[PDB]
Amino acid sequence: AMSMAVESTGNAKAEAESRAEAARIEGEGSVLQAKLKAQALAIETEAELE
Amino acid sequence: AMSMAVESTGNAKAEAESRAEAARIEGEGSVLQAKLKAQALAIETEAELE
Repeated sequence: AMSMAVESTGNAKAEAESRAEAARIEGEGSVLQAKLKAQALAIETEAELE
Repeated sequence: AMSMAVESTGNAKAEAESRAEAARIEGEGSVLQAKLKAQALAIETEAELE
C-alpha cells in the first residue's frame, strides 16, 4: 500500500507538474507577447491616426 | 479481513491521492496561468484602449 501510494502520487504529480510548468512558461510568454503586441498596436494605430 | 482491509484501503487511497496531488498541481498551475493571463489581458486591453 505504501509503495502503491508513492508510485501513484509520483505518477500523478509528474503529469500534473509538467502541465503546471508548461502553463507557467506559456503565461510568461503570453504576457511578454502581450507587451510586444501592445507596443505594435500602439504604434500602428498611432501612425494610422496621423 | 485485516489484510483485505489494508489492501483495499491502500488501493483506494493510492488512486484517490494521485488524483488529489494531480489536482493540487493543476490548481497551482491554473492560478499561475491566471496571473499571467491577467497580466496579458491587462496590457492588451490597455494598449488597445489607447
